[PDB]
Amino acid sequence: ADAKALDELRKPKFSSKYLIQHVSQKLIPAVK
Amino acid sequence: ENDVPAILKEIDSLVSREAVSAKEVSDAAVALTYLQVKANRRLWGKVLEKAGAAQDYDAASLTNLLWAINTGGVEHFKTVAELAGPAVSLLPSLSPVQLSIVVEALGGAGVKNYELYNKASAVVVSKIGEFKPAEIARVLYGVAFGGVNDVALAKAAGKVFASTEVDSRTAAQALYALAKLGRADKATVDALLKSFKKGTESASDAAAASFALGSLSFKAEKAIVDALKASAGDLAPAQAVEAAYGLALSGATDAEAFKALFGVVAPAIEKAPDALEVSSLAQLHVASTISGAKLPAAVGSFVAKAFGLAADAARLKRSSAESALVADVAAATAVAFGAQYRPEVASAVASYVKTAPDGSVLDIAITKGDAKVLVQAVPSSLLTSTTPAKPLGHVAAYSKVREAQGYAVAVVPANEFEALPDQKAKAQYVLAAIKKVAPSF
Amino acid sequence: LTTFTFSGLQDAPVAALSGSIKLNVAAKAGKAEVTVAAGAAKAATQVSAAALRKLSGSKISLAEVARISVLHSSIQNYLLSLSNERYQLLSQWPDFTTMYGKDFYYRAHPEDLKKFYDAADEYYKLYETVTEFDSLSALASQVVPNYAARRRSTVHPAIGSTVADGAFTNFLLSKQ
Amino acid sequence: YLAPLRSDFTEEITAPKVASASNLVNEWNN
Amino acid sequence: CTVITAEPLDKLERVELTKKAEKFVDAGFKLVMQEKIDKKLLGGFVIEFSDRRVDMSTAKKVEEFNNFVNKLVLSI
Amino acid sequence: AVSKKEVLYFLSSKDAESSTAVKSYLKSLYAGAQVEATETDASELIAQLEKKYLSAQVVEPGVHNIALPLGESGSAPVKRYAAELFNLGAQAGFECPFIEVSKKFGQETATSETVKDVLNKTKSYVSADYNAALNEVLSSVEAEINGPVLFDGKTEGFKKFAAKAKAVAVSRGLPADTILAYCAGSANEDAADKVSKEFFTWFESAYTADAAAEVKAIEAEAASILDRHLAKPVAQIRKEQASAYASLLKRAETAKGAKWAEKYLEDVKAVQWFDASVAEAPASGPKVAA
Repeated sequence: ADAKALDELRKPKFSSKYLIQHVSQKLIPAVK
Repeated sequence: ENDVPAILKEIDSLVSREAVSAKEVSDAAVALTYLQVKANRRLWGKVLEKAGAAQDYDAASLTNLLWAINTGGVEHFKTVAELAGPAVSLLPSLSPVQLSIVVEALGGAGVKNYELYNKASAVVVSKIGEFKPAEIARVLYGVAFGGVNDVALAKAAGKVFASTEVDSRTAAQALYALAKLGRADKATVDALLKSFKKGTESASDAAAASFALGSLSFKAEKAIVDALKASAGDLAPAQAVEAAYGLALSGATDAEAFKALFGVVAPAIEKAPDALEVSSLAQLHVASTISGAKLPAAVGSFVAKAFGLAADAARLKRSSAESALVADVAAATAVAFGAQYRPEVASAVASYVKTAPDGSVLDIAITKGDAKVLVQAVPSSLLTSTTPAKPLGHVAAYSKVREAQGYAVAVVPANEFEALPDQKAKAQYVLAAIKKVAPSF
Repeated sequence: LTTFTFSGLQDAPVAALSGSIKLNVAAKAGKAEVTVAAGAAKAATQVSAAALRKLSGSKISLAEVARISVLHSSIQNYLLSLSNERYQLLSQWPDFTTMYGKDFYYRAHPEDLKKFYDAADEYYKLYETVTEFDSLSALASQVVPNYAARRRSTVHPAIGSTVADGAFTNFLLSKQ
Repeated sequence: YLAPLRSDFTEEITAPKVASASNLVNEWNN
Repeated sequence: CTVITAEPLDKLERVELTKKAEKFVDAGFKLVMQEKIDKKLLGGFVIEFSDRRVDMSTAKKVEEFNNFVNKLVLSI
Repeated sequence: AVSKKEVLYFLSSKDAESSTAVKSYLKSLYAGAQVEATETDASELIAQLEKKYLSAQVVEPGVHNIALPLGESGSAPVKRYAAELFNLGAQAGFECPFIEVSKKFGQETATSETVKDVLNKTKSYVSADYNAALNEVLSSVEAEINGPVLFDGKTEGFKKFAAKAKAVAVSRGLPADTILAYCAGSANEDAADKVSKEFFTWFESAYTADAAAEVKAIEAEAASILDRHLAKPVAQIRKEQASAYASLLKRAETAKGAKWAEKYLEDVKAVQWFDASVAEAPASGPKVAA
């Protein structure tokens, strides 16, 4: 609802972090 | 006629208008720290927003504001590191008491401004007699935590601590500055240690004194520990962790002092396991293992696992002139155990990297059956910046917590590893260092 | 901040500088009797010498709540401060509505009157597009990915030409 | 307001290509 | 044959290298393993038989590593 | 679900979604859970690849929390910005940028013996205005010797090349003697500190000019983007932005099951919550639980 949290509201929203996580998850086993 | 929330409402409506200047911002923050308003975050945020917005600054208002930021325990790195414009531009106008306050309060926030710290150090060492010992201790704290390895101001502070007499809090501050600087100079630490005799008025002075003696690896003091044991309820758990870590690094046998130190930390961990940093839980496991004082059931194993996490995180984020040193020392260890060619050396280096029982990864760990050894490289970050260049307290911390795992830690420091000609001499030194710990290898 | 600070009741501010909030303390041996007045509400309490030392025990750690990110909000704040610099010169546009009367219609050349009405419609276009402020939050995302991929460096986020050139002198001019 | 997510690294270290001043102040003053 | 490496060869390294290079002859033939030095190789070895070649050096290994990484990342 | 090498990077991180994952992980370890064995394998190529693709996961939430000093007057917010980038690089696992680009130089030309292939293999990591000013000096030494001047240090041709390159370096504006006397070390702490303070003065001016150049690039891009946007009538702007928003929504909406897709749509839900929460009470900001 309203008044979510502060540590949930400190997140930088549309940063990448998960395209990086997707490439690091689909690359590292396949390069190993 | 004496109310906190109504005057909080009026101070909130003071900084919520459009065009508040520097002086009302400063006096709002000063009044907020004198009213102890850590529970209200948003009003502090309004004050720091208007503190960032105000463009004029006299010396007194910038000094009052940075004092309020410092003793209020509030960090916001953007508005504090942006306050250094008024600190460099109003530097000749500052009185040395205000200069001490601005340099300390910008040093505590990790502000990386070399022009400010060089121009404050030049002012202090060019006119040293105009400064009280508290003032040189605060400027030493500010330049020490600001990423400057200023040793000329460390010598000029050591001169005044050699001639004159300081308070308890002033000596604890300068000890904390020399402990982050990594100094371990007996002619200054021993000159500041004679101030902790008439009692420490607050516990944080004794806590930072014990931590500075632990991280400089001197001794226990037998009076800092008791002044800390009579007041170990005042401290936040991340302060009592660092106090107990500095005490166990300093060889403390007071069971009641460590009991009072853990009596605030372990219920705080049992209330919130995450509230302390993983480096602080590692400091608690070090202090629990070297001193041997007990923790509850879900705290000691937890901070052992957190020490394993912190040793791994110190492995992954190495300095890469340290990973070269680990490669060099593992090559010398594989040579000293018998290998005269490259492939035996390389296979033994890759087979010396057995893992620890808590979960961490040890670089050079050799097991001859029932006897285990460990070789650890101490690069430059864990070495004292003075001329003996002895290793710091974290070295002995890692050593004394690995030794209680079943290992025998043989310190190989890079001041005594770099001056050798070849890999045979380095193998000789590593072999002499392993034999000096356990001669059964 | 650090874990051990050393401020409180020692070279402290003892009096206000503003006329809007009136603070005063009582600097005694250990303790301090403060009195603070901010308008019609008053507070006059007492802080101990070991009471300001425990103030920096719990850290505040002020962190920002933004709509998208602090980066995107800083870029959007700059775009709005550029839109204001355009809007301040749309504010100095000469009032063409005073010359809309028919005593300027039939006095003027037909082509100059058509030019004048085209100029008025051009002002309305410029003014309606400089006050489309909710498009700034979409313009600011056309600066974010190029900048954020500049800081996704293999070397270091804070790297640049000058530091790499200085270290190239240090690499080259030392032996090998 | 939302942006295309990119996942690529910058290997080279170049000067950041300060773009040219547009003519909007001159055109609106004209 | 001709072997080109990065370092002067060691007396266990040489036995392992002539042990590996006898696999590549498709007979019971002998081999006059020659030695050469090239610091451009980052270690490893290149066995040149004048009609065959293996490149177990580190230079082609990191080149193939970078190429497989740069080919994989554009498909994910 | 942290994978025991991702969480080892987020222990010293200070942003939101990494520290929340660490807090959930540490509350898992408080409730009697074992920690996984840290893997001592995957030889140094995969090690530096995991470091490269794992420090990006600490840098990318960290860049979007660092506000640019756009349109500011003074070197204090530029120094705030460069210091926040330094703290971000130290949280992500990088060292000092001087040390890291020196390590990139030593990693690039470790097997090159002429100065010309040092200049041709460190080409990207230096500016073109400096690489040309070194290539002409190298060509002049090649005219003086008519032999490839080798990069040894004991070869005298390198010495008479470096005696011009130091003048090139100081004429560019950076004191090569201060840098060399810092990175070589000194005898006592006083004459080491006397050059450490001057190298940090140069280094502060160096990264400050770097961050200032980056901010001037973003300022020129923002001015060009705005001056190209203010030339359009409003209906063109609105249809272009609705088209861009809808197309970039559906680019995440077609791909389903991935983490970035659900994170993107959870972020759009959080943005719409922010607009609703600022709509409910607009003179007090958004509602935060306190």
